[PDB]
Amino acid sequence: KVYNSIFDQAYEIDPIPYFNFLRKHDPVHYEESIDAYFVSKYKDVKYILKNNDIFNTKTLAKRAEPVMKDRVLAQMSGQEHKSKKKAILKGMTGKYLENLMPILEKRTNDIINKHIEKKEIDIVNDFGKVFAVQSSMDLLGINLENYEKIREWHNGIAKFITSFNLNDEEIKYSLECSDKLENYLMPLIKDRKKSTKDDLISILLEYKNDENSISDTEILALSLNVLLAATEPVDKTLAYLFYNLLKNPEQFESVKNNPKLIKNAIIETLRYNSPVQLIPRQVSKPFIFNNTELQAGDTVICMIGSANRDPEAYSNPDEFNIHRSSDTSHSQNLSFGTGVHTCVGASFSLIQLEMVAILLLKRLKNIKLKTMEITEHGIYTRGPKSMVISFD
Ligand code: HEM
Ligand SMILES: NCc1c[nH]c2ccccc12
Repeated sequence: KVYNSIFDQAYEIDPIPYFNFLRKHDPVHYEESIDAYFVSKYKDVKYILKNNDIFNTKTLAKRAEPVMKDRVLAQMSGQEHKSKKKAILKGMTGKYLENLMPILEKRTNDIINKHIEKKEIDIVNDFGKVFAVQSSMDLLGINLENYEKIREWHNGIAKFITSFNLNDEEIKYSLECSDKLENYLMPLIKDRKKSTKDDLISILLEYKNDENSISDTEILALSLNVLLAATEPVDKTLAYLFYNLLKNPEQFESVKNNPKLIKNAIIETLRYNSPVQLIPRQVSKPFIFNNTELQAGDTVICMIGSANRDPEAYSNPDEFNIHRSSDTSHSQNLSFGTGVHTCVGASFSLIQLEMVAILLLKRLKNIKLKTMEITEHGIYTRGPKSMVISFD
């Protein structure tokens, strides 16, 4: 019946031809392996994400507590979701952001100083993976002495959230990582409950729902939520950013001449190489897109990368171009989602990524690409295996 499958080996190598096929010939495409429909068009993805009543977040909550231990932001709605989401945003805004940024500069320069004498650096494996988890740890308030293990346990935890058909051995490891993470963080939450600091964990401890505070296991669940949410996409976007710029020397030069263009470059990178590729939702009642019928309980998976390359939303969608003027040839990209559950860390991510990119451009002179062709891996979250640059 249908022979093009998201789970073909060719898809993870290069999904762009699949994007083009699905939008034209099967915009709501059923995959029997996971009993879910994949949605490829910008307009349908946007409709799904903007109608939380019809397409809810019960899918995410399921295979998540096994590793989260309690309820995460996605499983919340109404005034609870708004209030707790505002609490988390408090940890990356106001005075917390003023204090956090100089620390992230320190993290960045410490990594640069570690590699500068070698005259090359892997933006993925030398910088991205290390900075991403340390930034998240600074945001939360976890001291960096054990960032090595924190990263290890995060990866096993993320693998569970971002995988579809994990075997019994893989499931048990991800669960062990979740327990090790919980063993490390509970004492920390106990300490900060006694002596508060200026970090996200302390914020969660001080939050007040009338006169009831978030229990210690829900603070950990939300802490793990933030650790996972903030770490994974940073590595990939940084690597994609410098790759696309170096693959387009002209645009790389424009960013050097007008450093203000770096924000536009990050946004175009998030559209072009969307690091979060899939957003699942659960259908709450009968519904039809084109002539594909959905039933209550069905699962739809928004294809963020496909939607951001939809020719109905962007002209020349498959070309990297930082000069895209929003003034249909341009639309707001879906890299941070949209609607009720849009990424709480969107503004922070843009600020943090611009900080890092500017510093890399300032300290690394005459950057030259060494990884002339990247190999990308992952279908749920996606990024290059390696992205090496050389410099003076
Ligand atoms: C380039 C970096 C990032 C990208 C591309 C990204 C992407 C996304 C996307 C697409 C969603 C929507 C998920 C859904 O609708 O089910 C989301 C949600 C979320 N993100 Fe991010 N994110 C990034 C960075 C961060 C950071 C730094 C944080 C720090 C806390 C964060 C925390 C969250 C949270 C808590 C949610 C859940 C929002 C809710 O349920 O209301 N993300 N993110
Ligand atoms: N906040 C980014 C984000 C959205 N969905 C995810 C799934 C796994 C890891 C990170 C993410």
